[PDB]
Amino acid sequence: KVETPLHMAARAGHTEVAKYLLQNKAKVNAKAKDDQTPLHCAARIGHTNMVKLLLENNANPNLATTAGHTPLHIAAREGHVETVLALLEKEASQACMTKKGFTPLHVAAKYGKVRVAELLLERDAHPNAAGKNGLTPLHVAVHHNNLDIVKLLLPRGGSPHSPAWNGYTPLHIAAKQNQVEVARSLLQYGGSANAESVQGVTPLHLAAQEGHAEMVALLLSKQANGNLGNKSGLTPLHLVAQEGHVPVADVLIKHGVMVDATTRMGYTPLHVASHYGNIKLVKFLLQHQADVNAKTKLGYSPLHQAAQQGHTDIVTLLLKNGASPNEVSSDGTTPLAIAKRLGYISVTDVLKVVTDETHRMSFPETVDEILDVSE
Repeated sequence: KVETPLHMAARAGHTEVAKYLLQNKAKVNAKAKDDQTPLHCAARIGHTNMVKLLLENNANPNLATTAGHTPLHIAAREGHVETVLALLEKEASQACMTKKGFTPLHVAAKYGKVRVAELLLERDAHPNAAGKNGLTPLHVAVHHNNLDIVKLLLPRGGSPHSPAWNGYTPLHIAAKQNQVEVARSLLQYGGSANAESVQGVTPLHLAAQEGHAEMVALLLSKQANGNLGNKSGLTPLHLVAQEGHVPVADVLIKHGVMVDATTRMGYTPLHVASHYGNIKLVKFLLQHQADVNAKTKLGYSPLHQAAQQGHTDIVTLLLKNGASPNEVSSDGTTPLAIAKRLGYISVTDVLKVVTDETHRMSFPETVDEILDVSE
Protein backbone atom coordinates (compact mmCIF):
# COMPACT_ATOMS: atom_id res chain seq x y z
CA LYS A 1 0.00 0.00 0.00
CA VAL A 2 2.81 2.38 -1.05
CA GLU A 3 4.42 1.45 2.27
CA THR A 4 7.83 2.90 3.03
CA PRO A 5 10.04 1.15 5.61
CA LEU A 6 9.32 4.10 7.91
CA HIS A 7 5.60 3.29 7.63
CA MET A 8 6.27 -0.35 8.54
CA ALA A 9 8.32 0.76 11.54
CA ALA A 10 5.50 3.13 12.53
CA ARG A 11 2.84 0.40 12.44
CA ALA A 12 4.88 -1.98 14.61
CA GLY A 13 6.55 0.59 16.86
CA HIS A 14 10.32 -0.02 16.75
CA THR A 15 11.52 3.49 17.53
CA GLU A 16 15.19 2.58 17.00
CA VAL A 17 14.73 1.35 13.42
CA ALA A 18 12.73 4.48 12.57
CA LYS A 19 15.38 6.57 14.34
CA TYR A 20 18.10 5.11 12.12
CA LEU A 21 15.97 5.44 8.97
CA LEU A 22 15.21 9.08 9.76
CA GLN A 23 18.90 9.61 10.50
CA ASN A 24 20.08 8.41 7.10
CA LYS A 25 17.26 8.70 4.52
CA ALA A 26 13.51 8.79 5.21
CA LYS A 27 10.79 11.34 4.51
CA VAL A 28 8.94 11.92 7.79
CA ASN A 29 5.88 13.33 6.01
CA ALA A 30 5.89 10.64 3.30
CA LYS A 31 2.38 9.75 2.17
CA ALA A 32 1.07 6.26 1.41
CA LYS A 33 -2.13 4.66 0.17
CA ASP A 34 -5.19 6.38 1.71
CA ASP A 35 -2.86 9.39 2.20
CA GLN A 36 -1.38 8.06 5.46
CA THR A 37 1.78 9.45 7.06
CA PRO A 38 3.91 7.43 9.50
CA LEU A 39 2.50 9.77 12.16
CA HIS A 40 -0.96 8.35 11.42
CA CYS A 41 0.28 4.77 11.81
CA ALA A 42 2.14 5.59 15.02
CA ALA A 43 -0.89 7.40 16.46
CA ARG A 44 -3.24 4.52 15.59
CA ILE A 45 -1.28 2.03 17.71
CA GLY A 46 -0.70 4.68 20.38
CA HIS A 47 3.08 4.29 20.69
CA THR A 48 3.81 7.59 22.41
CA ASN A 49 7.61 7.74 22.26
CA MET A 50 7.79 6.96 18.54
CA VAL A 51 5.15 9.65 17.97
CA LYS A 52 7.35 12.15 19.83
CA LEU A 53 10.39 11.10 17.77
CA LEU A 54 8.57 11.46 14.43
CA LEU A 55 7.02 14.79 15.46
CA GLU A 56 10.37 16.06 16.72
CA ASN A 57 12.21 15.29 13.50
CA ASN A 58 9.97 16.70 10.76
CA ALA A 59 6.43 15.34 11.10
CA ASN A 60 3.54 17.77 10.60
CA PRO A 61 0.37 16.95 12.58
CA ASN A 62 -1.94 18.85 10.23
CA LEU A 63 -1.50 16.34 7.40
CA ALA A 64 -4.75 14.46 6.80
CA THR A 65 -5.90 11.35 4.96
CA THR A 66 -8.40 11.09 2.12
CA ALA A 67 -11.11 10.77 4.77
CA GLY A 68 -9.80 13.93 6.46
CA HIS A 69 -8.34 12.21 9.54
CA THR A 70 -5.30 13.87 11.10
CA PRO A 71 -3.22 11.83 13.58
CA LEU A 72 -5.12 13.69 16.31
CA HIS A 73 -8.36 12.23 14.91
CA ILE A 74 -6.99 8.66 15.01
CA ALA A 75 -5.55 9.12 18.50
CA ALA A 76 -8.92 10.44 19.68
CA ARG A 77 -10.63 7.47 18.03
CA GLU A 78 -8.48 4.93 19.88
CA GLY A 79 -8.37 6.94 23.12
CA HIS A 80 -4.59 7.41 23.32
CA VAL A 81 -4.26 10.17 25.91
CA GLU A 82 -0.45 10.36 25.88
CA THR A 83 -0.35 10.37 22.07
CA VAL A 84 -2.94 13.17 22.03
CA LEU A 85 -0.87 15.13 24.58
CA ALA A 86 2.32 14.72 22.53
CA LEU A 87 0.57 15.72 19.29
CA LEU A 88 -0.99 18.79 20.93
CA GLU A 89 2.41 19.70 22.37
CA LYS A 90 3.77 19.52 18.81
CA GLU A 91 1.14 22.02 17.51
CA ALA A 92 -1.64 19.67 16.40
CA SER A 93 -4.67 21.64 15.23
CA GLN A 94 -8.00 20.72 16.80
CA ALA A 95 -9.70 23.03 14.30
CA CYS A 96 -8.94 20.46 11.60
CA MET A 97 -12.14 18.76 10.45
CA THR A 98 -12.84 15.56 8.55
CA LYS A 99 -15.00 15.33 5.43
CA LYS A 100 -17.97 14.48 7.65
CA GLY A 101 -17.22 17.60 9.70
CA PHE A 102 -15.71 16.01 12.81
CA THR A 103 -13.10 17.61 15.06
CA PRO A 104 -11.01 15.42 17.39
CA LEU A 105 -13.50 16.41 20.09
CA HIS A 106 -16.26 15.14 17.79
CA VAL A 107 -14.45 11.80 17.45
CA ALA A 108 -13.96 11.57 21.22
CA ALA A 109 -17.67 12.26 21.70
CA LYS A 110 -18.55 9.61 19.11
CA TYR A 111 -16.34 6.92 20.66
CA GLY A 112 -16.82 7.83 24.32
CA LYS A 113 -13.18 8.75 25.03
CA VAL A 114 -13.71 10.85 28.14
CA ARG A 115 -10.01 11.31 28.94
CA VAL A 116 -9.15 12.45 25.41
CA ALA A 117 -12.14 14.81 25.45
CA GLU A 118 -11.03 16.06 28.88
CA LEU A 119 -7.53 16.87 27.59
CA LEU A 120 -8.80 18.50 24.38
CA LEU A 121 -11.30 20.69 26.24
CA GLU A 122 -8.52 21.49 28.71
CA ARG A 123 -6.32 22.84 25.90
CA ASP A 124 -8.19 25.02 23.39
CA ALA A 125 -11.21 23.11 22.06
CA HIS A 126 -14.47 24.81 21.16
CA PRO A 127 -17.34 22.78 22.69
CA ASN A 128 -19.76 24.07 20.05
CA ALA A 129 -17.72 23.61 16.86
CA ALA A 130 -19.88 22.36 13.99
CA GLY A 131 -19.64 21.57 10.29
CA LYS A 132 -22.05 21.97 7.40
CA ASN A 133 -24.56 19.63 9.05
CA GLY A 134 -24.30 21.74 12.20
CA LEU A 135 -23.61 18.79 14.49
CA THR A 136 -21.75 19.73 17.68
CA PRO A 137 -19.77 17.35 19.91
CA LEU A 138 -22.81 17.37 22.21
CA HIS A 139 -24.93 16.17 19.27
CA VAL A 140 -22.62 13.21 18.61
CA ALA A 141 -22.31 12.42 22.33
CA VAL A 142 -26.10 12.28 22.69
CA HIS A 143 -26.52 10.34 19.44
CA HIS A 144 -24.02 7.67 20.47
CA ASN A 145 -25.29 7.65 24.10
CA ASN A 146 -22.07 8.71 25.85
CA LEU A 147 -23.29 9.90 29.25
CA ASP A 148 -19.78 10.71 30.51
CA ILE A 149 -18.99 12.80 27.42
CA VAL A 150 -22.26 14.72 27.81
CA LYS A 151 -21.63 15.30 31.52
CA LEU A 152 -18.15 16.57 30.67
CA LEU A 153 -19.20 18.75 27.71
CA LEU A 154 -22.10 20.51 29.43
CA PRO A 155 -20.16 22.36 32.22
CA ARG A 156 -17.44 23.53 29.81
CA GLY A 157 -19.82 25.17 27.31
CA GLY A 158 -21.56 22.37 25.43
CA SER A 159 -24.77 24.14 24.49
CA PRO A 160 -28.10 22.29 24.62
CA HIS A 161 -29.48 25.02 22.36
CA SER A 162 -27.21 24.24 19.41
CA PRO A 163 -29.35 23.40 16.34
CA ALA A 164 -28.45 20.93 13.59
CA TRP A 165 -29.21 21.38 9.88
CA ASN A 166 -32.79 20.23 10.48
CA GLY A 167 -33.01 22.31 13.67
CA TYR A 168 -32.60 19.35 16.03
CA THR A 169 -31.08 20.02 19.43
CA PRO A 170 -29.25 17.39 21.51
CA LEU A 171 -32.45 17.19 23.57
CA HIS A 172 -34.27 16.16 20.38
CA ILE A 173 -31.92 13.19 19.97
CA ALA A 174 -32.14 12.33 23.67
CA ALA A 175 -35.95 12.37 23.59
CA LYS A 176 -36.12 10.28 20.41
CA GLN A 177 -33.69 7.64 21.71
CA ASN A 178 -35.15 7.38 25.26
CA GLN A 179 -31.91 8.53 26.93
CA VAL A 180 -33.57 9.64 30.16
CA GLU A 181 -30.39 10.52 32.09
CA VAL A 182 -28.92 12.47 29.16
CA ALA A 183 -32.23 14.33 28.91
CA ARG A 184 -32.10 15.17 32.63
CA SER A 185 -28.55 16.51 32.26
CA LEU A 186 -29.49 18.58 29.20
CA LEU A 187 -32.58 19.98 30.92
CA GLN A 188 -30.50 20.77 34.01
CA TYR A 189 -28.07 22.75 31.85
CA GLY A 190 -30.82 24.80 30.20
CA GLY A 191 -32.31 22.51 27.56
CA SER A 192 -35.67 23.64 26.18
CA ALA A 193 -38.37 21.02 25.66
CA ASN A 194 -40.22 23.32 23.24
CA ALA A 195 -37.31 23.87 20.85
CA GLU A 196 -38.58 23.40 17.30
CA SER A 197 -37.07 21.84 14.20
CA VAL A 198 -37.40 23.31 10.72
CA GLN A 199 -40.79 21.56 10.53
CA GLY A 200 -41.92 22.54 14.04
CA VAL A 201 -41.03 19.24 15.72
CA THR A 202 -40.24 19.50 19.44
CA PRO A 203 -38.52 16.87 21.61
CA LEU A 204 -41.96 16.16 23.07
CA HIS A 205 -43.16 15.26 19.57
CA LEU A 206 -40.30 12.79 19.11
CA ALA A 207 -40.77 11.31 22.59
CA ALA A 208 -44.51 10.83 22.07
CA GLN A 209 -44.02 9.39 18.57
CA GLU A 210 -41.42 6.88 19.80
CA GLY A 211 -43.58 5.82 22.75
CA HIS A 212 -41.39 6.91 25.67
CA ALA A 213 -43.82 7.63 28.50
CA GLU A 214 -41.09 8.40 31.06
CA MET A 215 -39.41 10.80 28.62
CA VAL A 216 -42.75 12.52 27.93
CA ALA A 217 -43.39 12.92 31.67
CA LEU A 218 -39.87 14.28 32.18
CA LEU A 219 -40.32 16.83 29.38
CA LEU A 220 -43.78 17.84 30.63
CA SER A 221 -42.24 18.44 34.06
CA LYS A 222 -39.99 20.98 32.29
CA GLN A 223 -42.61 23.30 30.69
CA ALA A 224 -43.19 21.25 27.55
CA ASN A 225 -46.32 22.28 25.65
CA GLY A 226 -48.43 19.25 24.77
CA ASN A 227 -50.87 21.35 22.76
CA LEU A 228 -48.12 22.76 20.53
CA GLY A 229 -48.32 21.71 16.89
CA ASN A 230 -45.82 21.34 14.05
CA LYS A 231 -46.01 23.07 10.65
CA SER A 232 -48.84 20.71 9.68
CA GLY A 233 -50.63 21.22 13.01
CA LEU A 234 -49.82 17.74 14.33
CA THR A 235 -49.71 17.50 18.12
CA PRO A 236 -47.87 14.87 20.19
CA LEU A 237 -51.28 13.21 20.61
CA HIS A 238 -51.52 13.04 16.81
CA LEU A 239 -48.18 11.21 16.63
CA VAL A 240 -49.27 8.89 19.45
CA ALA A 241 -52.37 8.17 17.36
CA GLN A 242 -50.18 7.50 14.33
CA GLU A 243 -48.04 4.94 16.17
CA GLY A 244 -50.42 3.76 18.91
CA HIS A 245 -48.88 4.00 22.40
CA VAL A 246 -51.55 3.89 25.12
CA PRO A 247 -49.31 4.83 28.12
CA VAL A 248 -48.03 7.97 26.37
CA ALA A 249 -51.58 9.05 25.54
CA ASP A 250 -52.46 8.44 29.20
CA VAL A 251 -49.74 10.84 30.38
CA LEU A 252 -50.68 13.41 27.72
CA ILE A 253 -54.38 13.29 28.64
CA LYS A 254 -53.56 13.51 32.35
CA HIS A 255 -51.43 16.59 31.66
CA GLY A 256 -54.34 18.43 30.03
CA VAL A 257 -53.77 17.95 26.31
CA MET A 258 -56.81 18.73 24.16
CA VAL A 259 -58.28 15.42 22.99
CA ASP A 260 -59.90 16.92 19.88
CA ALA A 261 -57.00 19.04 18.64
CA THR A 262 -57.17 19.62 14.88
CA THR A 263 -54.44 19.91 12.27
CA ARG A 264 -54.41 22.29 9.31
CA MET A 265 -56.85 20.10 7.37
CA GLY A 266 -59.02 19.28 10.39
CA TYR A 267 -57.71 15.87 11.43
CA THR A 268 -58.17 14.90 15.08
CA PRO A 269 -56.15 12.27 16.98
CA LEU A 270 -59.20 10.02 16.62
CA HIS A 271 -58.97 10.51 12.85
CA VAL A 272 -55.30 9.49 12.83
CA ALA A 273 -55.87 6.52 15.15
CA SER A 274 -58.73 5.26 12.97
CA HIS A 275 -56.58 5.79 9.87
CA TYR A 276 -53.60 3.84 11.19
CA GLY A 277 -55.56 0.98 12.76
CA ASN A 278 -54.70 1.39 16.46
CA ILE A 279 -57.87 0.07 18.08
CA LYS A 280 -56.65 0.41 21.67
CA LEU A 281 -55.94 4.12 21.29
CA VAL A 282 -59.29 4.58 19.53
CA LYS A 283 -60.92 3.04 22.60
CA PHE A 284 -58.82 5.28 24.87
CA LEU A 285 -59.77 8.46 22.99
CA LEU A 286 -63.45 7.47 22.90
CA GLN A 287 -63.27 6.88 26.66
CA HIS A 288 -61.77 10.37 27.01
CA GLN A 289 -64.59 12.16 25.12
CA ALA A 290 -63.22 12.27 21.57
CA ASP A 291 -65.71 13.40 18.93
CA VAL A 292 -66.62 10.19 17.12
CA ASN A 293 -68.46 12.17 14.42
CA ALA A 294 -65.76 14.81 13.97
CA LYS A 295 -65.28 16.02 10.40
CA THR A 296 -62.25 17.44 8.62
CA LYS A 297 -62.27 20.41 6.26
CA LEU A 298 -63.20 17.96 3.47
CA GLY A 299 -65.91 16.37 5.62
CA TYR A 300 -64.15 13.10 6.42
CA SER A 301 -65.12 11.26 9.60
CA PRO A 302 -62.91 8.80 11.50
CA LEU A 303 -65.30 6.17 10.15
CA HIS A 304 -64.41 7.41 6.65
CA GLN A 305 -60.71 6.84 7.36
CA ALA A 306 -61.43 3.44 8.90
CA ALA A 307 -63.42 2.34 5.84
CA GLN A 308 -60.78 3.75 3.47
CA GLN A 309 -57.95 1.88 5.22
CA GLY A 310 -59.97 -1.33 5.62
CA HIS A 311 -59.92 -1.62 9.43
CA THR A 312 -63.08 -3.63 10.07
CA ASP A 313 -62.65 -3.84 13.85
CA ILE A 314 -62.09 -0.08 14.00
CA VAL A 315 -65.33 0.37 12.04
CA THR A 316 -67.21 -1.89 14.46
CA LEU A 317 -65.81 -0.07 17.50
CA LEU A 318 -66.69 3.32 16.01
CA LEU A 319 -70.26 2.27 15.18
CA LYS A 320 -70.65 0.84 18.68
CA ASN A 321 -69.51 4.23 20.03
CA GLY A 322 -71.94 6.33 17.98
CA ALA A 323 -70.27 6.86 14.61
CA SER A 324 -72.89 8.02 12.14
CA PRO A 325 -73.09 6.39 8.70
CA ASN A 326 -74.82 8.03 5.71
CA GLU A 327 -72.76 11.17 6.39
CA VAL A 328 -71.34 12.52 3.14
CA SER A 329 -67.95 14.16 2.72
CA SER A 330 -67.24 17.13 0.47
CA ASP A 331 -65.97 14.68 -2.17
CA GLY A 332 -69.42 13.07 -2.13
CA THR A 333 -68.42 9.67 -0.73
CA THR A 334 -69.99 7.76 2.15
CA PRO A 335 -67.86 5.24 4.10
CA LEU A 336 -69.79 2.41 2.44
CA ALA A 337 -69.08 3.98 -0.96
CA ILE A 338 -65.36 4.19 -0.16
CA ALA A 339 -65.29 0.59 1.09
CA LYS A 340 -66.98 -0.53 -2.13
CA ARG A 341 -64.56 1.63 -4.14
CA LEU A 342 -61.43 -0.08 -2.83
CA GLY A 343 -63.28 -3.39 -2.47
CA TYR A 344 -62.90 -4.15 1.24
CA ILE A 345 -65.38 -7.01 1.55
CA SER A 346 -65.47 -7.17 5.36
CA VAL A 347 -65.81 -3.40 5.81
CA THR A 348 -68.52 -3.33 3.13
CA ASP A 349 -70.36 -6.19 4.86
CA VAL A 350 -70.26 -4.42 8.22
CA LEU A 351 -71.25 -1.02 6.82
CA LYS A 352 -74.08 -2.35 4.63
CA VAL A 353 -76.07 -3.38 7.72
CA VAL A 354 -76.16 0.13 9.22
CA THR A 355 -76.32 2.18 5.99
CA ASP A 356 -79.64 3.15 4.43
CA GLU A 357 -80.35 2.91 0.71
CA THR A 358 -79.16 5.77 -1.49
CA HIS A 359 -61.69 9.17 -6.64
CA ARG A 360 -60.14 11.16 -3.78
CA MET A 361 -58.29 9.54 -0.87
CA SER A 362 -58.04 11.31 2.48
CA PHE A 363 -54.61 11.14 4.10
CA PRO A 364 -53.69 12.74 7.45
CA GLU A 365 -50.63 14.97 7.54
CA THR A 366 -47.39 13.29 8.57
CA VAL A 367 -43.92 14.25 9.79
CA ASP A 368 -41.07 13.47 7.40
CA GLU A 369 -38.33 14.76 9.72
CA ILE A 370 -35.30 12.50 10.19
CA LEU A 371 -31.72 13.12 11.30
CA ASP A 372 -28.68 11.61 9.56
CA VAL A 373 -25.93 11.66 12.19
CA SER A 374 -24.79 8.01 12.20
CA GLU A 375 -21.54 6.92 10.54
